[PDB]
Amino acid sequence: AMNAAGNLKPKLPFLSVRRSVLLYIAFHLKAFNPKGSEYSRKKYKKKLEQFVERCELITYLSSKMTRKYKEPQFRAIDFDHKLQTFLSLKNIDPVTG
Amino acid sequence: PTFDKKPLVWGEDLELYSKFLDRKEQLR
Amino acid sequence: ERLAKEAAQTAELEHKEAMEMAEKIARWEEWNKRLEEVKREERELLEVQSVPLRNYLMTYVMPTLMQGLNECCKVRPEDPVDFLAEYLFKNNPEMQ
Amino acid sequence: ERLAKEAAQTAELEHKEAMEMAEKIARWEEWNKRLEEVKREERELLEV
Repeated sequence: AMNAAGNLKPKLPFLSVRRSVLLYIAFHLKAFNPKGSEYSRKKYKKKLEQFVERCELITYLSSKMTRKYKEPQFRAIDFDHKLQTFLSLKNIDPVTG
Repeated sequence: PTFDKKPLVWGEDLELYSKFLDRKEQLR
Repeated sequence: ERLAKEAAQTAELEHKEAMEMAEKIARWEEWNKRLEEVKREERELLEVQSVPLRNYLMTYVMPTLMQGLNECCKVRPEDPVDFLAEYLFKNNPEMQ
Repeated sequence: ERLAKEAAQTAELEHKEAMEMAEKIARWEEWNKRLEEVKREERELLEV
């Protein structure tokens, strides 16, 4: 918990801070479990990596999108995929998804 | 962006409020 | 008559451009709305970032964590980590 | 050759996933059993 929280200072989109951090920590606990079934551990690890990338969406989208509208097709190649991902997460189960 | 050093009442921290209660009973 | 049909051609072309403008404006307004959702997430990031680690952990995690720990202890499981992780996965979907 | 490899690898992964889910369900049902015992113990303790 100490490493996970302190390093990440987590939050995930749409969730409360509390929700994001608690869920991430619980996954992190599973992922590093000394005796957790290791293929399942790596499954959680993969989910955690996706969660991390989704938190990275927050920073990318906030940094790249200005308040002034800017030319849509000159947006970076990943930019629109990342936006679509964020929007989808609004209406996805965070537990499985 | 906005910045604060939020002042915390002991009731807000379960650990502090516990310590407070324990000290209170000890004194009593 | 040909000149009149030319004027019809350009009138409908410019109405196509007006449709494309109306779409572009709706797209830009949705883009601003999306950006406002992003800035809401920015504000939430600023809120968490405000809190030094001790206090951030204490308030956000520990009460829930303490409660779940208590219940895991009442389980006395073969593995606390597995039970607690599942317990949190079940609770937090409701529990904030 | 390509189709055979893809079919084999996907069926292998689907079976691995099925086994993983079977283990996950079994683990969870065991932890549910433990939680039921926790209810039983605490309720009986409180009543007694």
